[PDB]
Amino acid sequence: SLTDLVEQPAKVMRIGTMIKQLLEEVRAAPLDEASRNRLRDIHATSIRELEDGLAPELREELDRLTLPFNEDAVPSDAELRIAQAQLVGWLEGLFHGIQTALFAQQMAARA
Amino acid sequence: SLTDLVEQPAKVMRIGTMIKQLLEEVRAAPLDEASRNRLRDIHATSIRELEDGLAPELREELDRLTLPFNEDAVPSDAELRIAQAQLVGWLEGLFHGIQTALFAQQMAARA
Amino acid sequence: SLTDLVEQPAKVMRIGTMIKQLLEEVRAAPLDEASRNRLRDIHATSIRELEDGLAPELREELDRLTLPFNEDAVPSDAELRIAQAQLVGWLEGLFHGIQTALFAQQMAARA
Amino acid sequence: SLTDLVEQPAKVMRIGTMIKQLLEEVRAAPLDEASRNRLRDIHATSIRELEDGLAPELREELDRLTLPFNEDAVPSDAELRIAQAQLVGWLEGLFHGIQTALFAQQMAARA
Amino acid sequence: SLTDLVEQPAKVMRIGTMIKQLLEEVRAAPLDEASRNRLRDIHATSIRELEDGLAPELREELDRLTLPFNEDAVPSDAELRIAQAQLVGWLEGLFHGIQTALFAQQMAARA
Amino acid sequence: SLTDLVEQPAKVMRIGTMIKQLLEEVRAAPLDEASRNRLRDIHATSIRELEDGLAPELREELDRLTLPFNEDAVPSDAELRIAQAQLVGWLEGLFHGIQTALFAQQMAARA
Amino acid sequence: SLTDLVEQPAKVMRIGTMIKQLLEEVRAAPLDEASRNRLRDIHATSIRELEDGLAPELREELDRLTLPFNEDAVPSDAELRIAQAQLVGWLEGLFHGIQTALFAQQMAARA
Amino acid sequence: SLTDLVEQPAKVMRIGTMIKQLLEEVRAAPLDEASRNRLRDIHATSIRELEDGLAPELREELDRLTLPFNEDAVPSDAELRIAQAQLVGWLEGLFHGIQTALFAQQMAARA
Amino acid sequence: SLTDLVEQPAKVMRIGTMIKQLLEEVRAAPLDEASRNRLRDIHATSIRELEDGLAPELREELDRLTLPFNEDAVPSDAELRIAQAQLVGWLEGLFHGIQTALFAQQMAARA
Amino acid sequence: SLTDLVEQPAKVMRIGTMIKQLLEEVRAAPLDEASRNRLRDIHATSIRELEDGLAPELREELDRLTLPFNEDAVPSDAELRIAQAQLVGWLEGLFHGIQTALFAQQMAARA
Amino acid sequence: SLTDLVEQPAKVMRIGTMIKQLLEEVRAAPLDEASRNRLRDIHATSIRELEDGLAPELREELDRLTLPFNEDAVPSDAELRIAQAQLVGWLEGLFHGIQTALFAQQMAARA
Amino acid sequence: SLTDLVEQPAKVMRIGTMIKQLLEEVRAAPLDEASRNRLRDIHATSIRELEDGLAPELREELDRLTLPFNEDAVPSDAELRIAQAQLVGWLEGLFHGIQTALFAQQMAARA
Repeated sequence: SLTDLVEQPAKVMRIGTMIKQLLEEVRAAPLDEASRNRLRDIHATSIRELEDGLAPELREELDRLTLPFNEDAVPSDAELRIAQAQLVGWLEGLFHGIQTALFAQQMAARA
Repeated sequence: SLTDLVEQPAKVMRIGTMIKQLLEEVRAAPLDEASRNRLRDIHATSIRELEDGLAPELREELDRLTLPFNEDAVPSDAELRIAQAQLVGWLEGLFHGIQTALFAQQMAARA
Repeated sequence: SLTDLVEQPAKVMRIGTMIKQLLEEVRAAPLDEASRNRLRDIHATSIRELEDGLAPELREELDRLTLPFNEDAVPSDAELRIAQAQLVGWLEGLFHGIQTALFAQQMAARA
Repeated sequence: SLTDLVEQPAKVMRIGTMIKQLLEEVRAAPLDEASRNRLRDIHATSIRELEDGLAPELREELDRLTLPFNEDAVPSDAELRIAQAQLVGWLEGLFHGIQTALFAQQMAARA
Repeated sequence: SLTDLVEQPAKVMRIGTMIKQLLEEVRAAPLDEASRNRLRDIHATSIRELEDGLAPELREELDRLTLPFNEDAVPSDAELRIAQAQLVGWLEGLFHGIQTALFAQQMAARA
Repeated sequence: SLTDLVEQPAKVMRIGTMIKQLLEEVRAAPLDEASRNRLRDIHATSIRELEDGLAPELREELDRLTLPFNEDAVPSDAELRIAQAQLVGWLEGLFHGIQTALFAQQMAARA
Repeated sequence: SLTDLVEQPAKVMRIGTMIKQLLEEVRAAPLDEASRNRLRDIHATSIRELEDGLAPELREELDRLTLPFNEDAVPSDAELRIAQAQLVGWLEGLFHGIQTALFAQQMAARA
Repeated sequence: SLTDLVEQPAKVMRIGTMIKQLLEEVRAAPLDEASRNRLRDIHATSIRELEDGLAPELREELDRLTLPFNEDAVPSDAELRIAQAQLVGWLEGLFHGIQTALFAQQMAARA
Repeated sequence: SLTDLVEQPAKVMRIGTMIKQLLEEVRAAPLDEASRNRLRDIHATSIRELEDGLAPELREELDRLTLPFNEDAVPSDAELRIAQAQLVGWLEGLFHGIQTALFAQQMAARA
Repeated sequence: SLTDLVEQPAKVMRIGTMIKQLLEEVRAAPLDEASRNRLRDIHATSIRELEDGLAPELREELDRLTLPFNEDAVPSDAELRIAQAQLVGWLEGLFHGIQTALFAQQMAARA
Repeated sequence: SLTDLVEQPAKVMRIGTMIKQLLEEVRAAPLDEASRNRLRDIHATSIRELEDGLAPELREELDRLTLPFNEDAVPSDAELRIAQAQLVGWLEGLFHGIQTALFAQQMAARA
Repeated sequence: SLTDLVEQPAKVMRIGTMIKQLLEEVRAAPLDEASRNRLRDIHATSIRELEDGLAPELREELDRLTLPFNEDAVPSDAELRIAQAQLVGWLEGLFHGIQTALFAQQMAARA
C-alpha cells in the first residue's frame, strides 16, 4: 500500500518542519564556525529521526540519496543549505506524491 | 494515542510563542554580550519547561536533537538563532503534524 | 481548571499591552541613559503586576523564566528588547494556548 | 464590577487620545527645549486628569507604574516617548482588557 | 448628562477641523517668522472659540491642559505642532469618548 | 436654526473650492513675487465674498479668526499657505459640523 | 432660482475643461516666452467666454475675483498656474455648489 | 438645439483623437526641427477639419480661442503642447458638456 | 450612411494594428539609419493600403492630413513617431467616432 | 468570404506565435552577429510559411508591405525588431479584424 | 484532420516544457563554455524528439524553420536563446492554433 | 496506456520535487567546490531513482536527453543549473502532458 510508506506521519512532519525552518534561518544571514558545526550534527540526527518514521524501502532510498558529513571537517554555509534543501524537497515531494497518487487511484475506482 | 504526546498543550504553546518572538527580536538587530548571555540562559530554561509539558518519547526526541550551550562561553548571535529556530520549527511541526495525522485517521474512519 | 490559571485577565491584558507598546517604542529609535534606567524600573514593576494577576503555578514559571536587572547597572537597548520580547511572547502564548486548548477540550466533549 | 474600574470612560478616552496623538507628533520630527519642557508639563497634567477618571485600585496601579519627571530638568525626546507610550499602551490595554473579559463572562453565562 | 458637555457641537467641529488642517500645513513644510507669529495668535483665539462651545466643566479641563504662548516670543515650528496636536487629540478624544460611552449606556439599558 | 448660519451655501462652496485648489497649487511648486502679490489680493477678496454668504454670527467668527495681510508687504509662500489652510479647514468643518449636528438632532427626534 | 445662475451650462463646461487641461499641461513641464505670451491671451479670452455663459450676478463675482494681466508684460509660469487654478476651483465649486444646494432643497421639500 | 452644435460628431471625434494622441507623443520625448515643423502644419490642418464639423457658433468660438502659428517660424515643443492641449481640453469639454446638459434637461422633463 | 465610410473594415484594422505595433517598437529603443529608411517606406505603403479600405471622402481627408517623406532624406526617430501617432490616433478616432455616433442615432430612434 | 482570406489558420497562428516570441527574445538582451544572421534567415523562412497559409489577396498585401533583407549583409538588432514587429502587428490585426468584422455582420443580420 | 498533426501530444508537451524551462534558466544568468556545449547537444536531440511526436507534414515544416549548430563551434548564450525561443513560440503556436481552429470549426457546424 | 508510462508516480513526484528545490537553492546564492561536487553526485543518483519509476520507453527517452557528468571534474554552477532545469522541465511536462492528453481523450469519448 502507498499509505504504509510513512509509518510515523506526525513525526516526519515534525522533523521536516524543523529542517525547513533551519534552512530558512541559514538563508537569512551568514553563519559562523560554531553554528555550522552544530548544524552538521543536527543534520546527521535528522536523517536518523526521519528514517525512524519511514518504511525500510524509503530509509534505503533516503540513504542512497543523502550523505553524512565528514566528522573531521565543518562544512560551509552552502553545503549545509544543499544538504537541507534536498531533505525539504524530498519530504514535500514525499507527502505531495502519496496524496496525489492516492487521490488518482480513488478517481479511477469510481468508474 | 497521538494526543497523549503533548501532556500540557497550553504550556507548550506558551513557551513556544515566547521562543518564537525572541527569535524575531534577535533577527531584527545586533545583540551585545549581556543579551547573548541572557538568551543562553533563557534557552536552557525553555527546554526544561518544554520537557515538563511533553510525553517521555518526545522529551527524549528533544534530548537527542538539542544540545545545551557550554556554560563557560557566551554563544554568538548566529548560534542563538540556530538554537531557537530549531525549537520553533520542531514545535510548529509537532502541533501541525498531530492535527494533520489525526485528521487523516478521522477521514479514514468515515469510509 | 485551565481557566483558573489567569486570576485577573483584564489586568494581565492591560499590563501586557503596556509592555508590548514600550517594546515597539524602543524598536523605533535609539534610547538614552535616562530612559534605559526608567525602562529597567518599569520592567521590574511589570513582572510583579503580571504576577499579581496569575495563579501561583504561573508566577513560579514566570519567576523561573525572567530575571530582574542588576540595580547597579543600566542595561542596554538590546537587553531591554530581549527582556520585553520574552514577556510579550509568553503572554500572547499564554492566552492563545489556553483558548486553543479549551476549544479542543470542548470539541472532544461533543463526541 | 469590572465596569466600576473606570468611573469616567469618556474622560479617559479623551485624555488618552490626546496623549496618543502627541506621541505621534513627537515621533514625526525632532523637538526643541521649549517643546520638551511643555510636554513634560502636559505629561504631569494628563496623569492627574486620568487619575480623576479611574477607580482607586487603578489610580494606585498607575501610581506604581508611572514616575513624574524631575521639575528641575527638561527630559529628552526618548524619555518623553517612553513616558507617553507607557500610558497609551496601558490605556488601550485597559479598555480592551475589560471588554474582552466582560465578553468571556457573558458567553460563559450562556452555557 | 454626557450630551450636555458640548453645548455647540457644530462650532467645535468647525474650529477643530480648522486646527487640524493648520497642523497638517505646518507638518508639510518649514514655516517662517511671520507665519509662526500668526499661528500663535490663531492658537490663542482657537482655545477661546472652543471654550465658547463647551460646558464650563470642559473649559476648565481645557484651561488646565493648555497654555497660551508668551506674547513676547514667537514659538518654534515644533512648539506650534505640539500645541495643535494636543488640541486635535483632545477634540477627537472628546467626541469619540462621548459617542462610545453613550452607545454603551444604551446597550446596558436593553437588558 | 443651524441651516440659517449659511445664507448662501452654493456661493460658500464655490469660493471655498477656489481657495482649496489655490492652496493645492501653491503647495505644488515655488511661487514668485508677482504670484504672491496676486494671491494676497485673492485672499482679501475671497474673505469678503465668503462673509457675504454667511450669517452675522459667522461673519464675526471669521473676523475674529482671520487677519488681512498688510497691503505694503508681499507675504511669503508659508504665510499664504497658512492663511488659505485656515479657511479651507474652517469651511470644511463648517459644513461637516452642521450636517453631523443636524443628523444627531433628527436621530434624537426618532426616539 | 439657483438654476438661472448658469445660462449656458454646456459652454461653461467646455471652456472649463479647456482651462483645466491647459493648467495640467503647464504643470507638466517648463514653458517658454512664446507659450507664456499665448497663455496670457487665452486667459483673457477665457474669462470672457465664461462670462458669456453666466448670469450677470456671477459675471460680476468673477470680475471682482479675477484680473487680466498687464499687456506690457509676459507673466511667469507660476502666475499663469495661479490664474488658471483660481478659474478651475471656482468653476468646479460653482457646479458642485449648485447641485449640492439644489439636492438639499429637494430633501427639505419631502418633509 | 444643443445637438445641432456638432454637425459631424464622428469627424470631430476622429480629428480630436488624432490631436490627443499626437499630444501624448510630443509629451513622451524631445522633438526636432522637422517634427515641430510638421506638427505646426498638422495643427493648422486639424483646426480646419474641426471647423468643417462644427456649427457656425462654435467655429467662431474656436476662431476666438485659437491662433494659428506664424508660418515663417517653427514653434517650440512647449508652444505645440499648449496649442494641442487647448484643443483636446476644449473638445472633451464640448462633448461632455453637451451630454451632461442634455441629461439635466431630460431629467427635468420627468418631474 | 456613416457605415459606408469604411469599405474594408478588416483591412483597415489589419494595417492599423501593424502601424500601432511599429510605433510601439520605435518608442522602445533607438533606431538606426537602415530601419529609419525602412520605416519611411512602410509609412508610404501604409497610407495607400489604408486608403484602399476607405471611402473617397476619407481618402481625401487622410491625404489632406498626412504627408509622405522626401525620398531624398531619411527622417528621424521623432518624425517617424509623429507620422505614426497621427495615423494611430485618426484610425482609433475613426472607428470610435462611427460606433459612438451610430449608437446615438439608434438611441434617438427609440423615442 | 472574409474567412476565405486565411486558408490555414492554425499554421498562421503557429508561425505568428513563433515570430512574436522571437521578438520578445530579441527585445530582452543584445544579440551577436551569428544570432542576427540566424534571425534574418528565420525571417525569410517565416514569410514564406505565412504566405503558404494565406489567400492570394493577402500574399500580395504582404509582398507589398514587406521587404526581404539583402543576403550579403547581416541586419542590425533594430532592423530585425522592426521587421518582426511589422509581422506581429499585421497578423494580430489580421485575425482581430476578421472576427470583429464578422461579428458586426452577424449582429446586423439580427435586425 | 487537424488533430492528426500531433501524433504524440503528451510527448510534445513533455519535450516542450523541458525546452521552455531551459530557456528560462539561460535567461536568468550567464552561461559558460561547458553548459553552452551541453545545451547545443540538447537542442539537436530536442528537435528529433519533437519530430518523433509530429506528423511528417510538421516535421518538414520544423526542419525548414530550424537549423542544428555547427558541431565544430560552441554557440553563444544569444544564439541558444534564439534557437530555444523559436521552438517554444512554434510549439505554443502549434497547440493554440489547433485548439482555436478546431473550436471555430465546431461553432460553424452548429449553424 | 499513457498512465502505464509512469510506473511509480509518487516516487517520481518525490525525486522531482527534490531536484526542483535544489535548483531553487543553487539559484539563490554562489556555491563552493564541495557543494558542486555533492550536487553532481545527487544528480547521478536522482536520474537513477527516476528511471526506476519510469516505463522503459521513458527511461530511454531520458537516457537520450541526459548526460552524466565526468566523474573526474567538478562541474560549474551554470552546468548544474542546466542539468537540473532540464529534469524539472521534463518532469513537469511529463505529468502535465499526460493529464492534458488523457483529458482530451475523455472529452472526445463524450461526443
